Amino acid sequence: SPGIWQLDCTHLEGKVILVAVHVASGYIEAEVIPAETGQETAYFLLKLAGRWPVKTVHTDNGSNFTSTTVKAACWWAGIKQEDGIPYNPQSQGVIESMNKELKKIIGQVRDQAEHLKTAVQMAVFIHNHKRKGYSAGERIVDIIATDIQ
Amino acid sequence: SPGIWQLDCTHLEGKVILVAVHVASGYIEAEVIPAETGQETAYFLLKLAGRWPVKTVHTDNGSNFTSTTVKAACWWAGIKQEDGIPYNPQSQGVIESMNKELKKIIGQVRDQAEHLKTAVQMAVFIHNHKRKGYSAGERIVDIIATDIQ
Ligand SMILES: O=C(O)c1c(CN2C(=O)Cc3cc(Cl)ccc32)ccc2c1OCO2
Ligand SMILES: O=C(O)c1c(CN2C(=O)Cc3cc(Cl)ccc32)ccc2c1OCO2
Repeated sequence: SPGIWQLDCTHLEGKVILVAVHVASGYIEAEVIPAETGQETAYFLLKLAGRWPVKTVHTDNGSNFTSTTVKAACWWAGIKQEDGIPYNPQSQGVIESMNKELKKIIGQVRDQAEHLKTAVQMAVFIHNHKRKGYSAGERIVDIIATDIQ
Repeated sequence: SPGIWQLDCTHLEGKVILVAVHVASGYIEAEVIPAETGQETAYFLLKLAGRWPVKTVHTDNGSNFTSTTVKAACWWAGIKQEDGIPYNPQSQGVIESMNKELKKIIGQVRDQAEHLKTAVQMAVFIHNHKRKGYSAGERIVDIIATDIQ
């Protein structure tokens, strides 16, 4: 549980936003790239695994699941790369609802930034700190600290 | 002290590596940029504060301390921006020692990547996972979890 993350790719302003969700907490990290490629996804995963103890990643599609560059980065970082098939059907809708909510947050900040990448990182900040009771940033730290102890 | 970070800028291959250290744990996040401007520093800080509960940052020099763009991002993200003056003189040397160790790690992986940015993220991964006994990634999570609770 503590080490499982889900990759998700969504589109806005002709660009791609790559998102990693920590499944147990809903904490996210995201980046803007011009298009999804194996190389961009592999670099994103290397960044993520240097920051949090990433044991398993459910990939967002079969191209990233197949990608030799993505498999190389998973090997390097000690990540088990898995498929992202919603064997649990509530999962299509949950990723749908996350993208919808992100895009909403991005729309609420979009005027405070010239470049979409800034607005996405403002949205990551707002999402991770939202209490709506703990925030996602609090939950992930509690989860992993409980795991270590 | 769970929320205090130190910014550090170091040079390699004609490029600049921007580093944030979480002072109590030694955990780091880093990025490669072509040069250290207010805009780049401000974006780096927005990224960092969306990911960890960053309360105070000791800026790495007076240009970033003065920068209106950096002060805008610290305002937006709820960060107290401070100077990075080593009132406690063991601080020049500790920052020095960190850069030298990062650069050593980078040299140990530099052949496994074409682009410096990949090697720096490999170095972040190896630094944060190194056991020293807990790693820096473990220390930071235990510190912040103890603080939440
Ligand atoms: O509101 C949401 O649906 C949401 C979520 C929901 N979320 C969780 O809490 C757990 C989880 C697992 C997965 Cl696999 C996907 C989304 C989520 C996460 C991140 C977000 C969200 O909105 C923006 O960022
Ligand atoms: O070994 C080091 O000197 C080192 C450190 C040392 N470090 C700590 O453990 C606490 C700390 C506070 C500060 Cl303000 C700077 C460096 C460190 C941190 C990050 C690193 C390091 O090497 C690479 O990344």
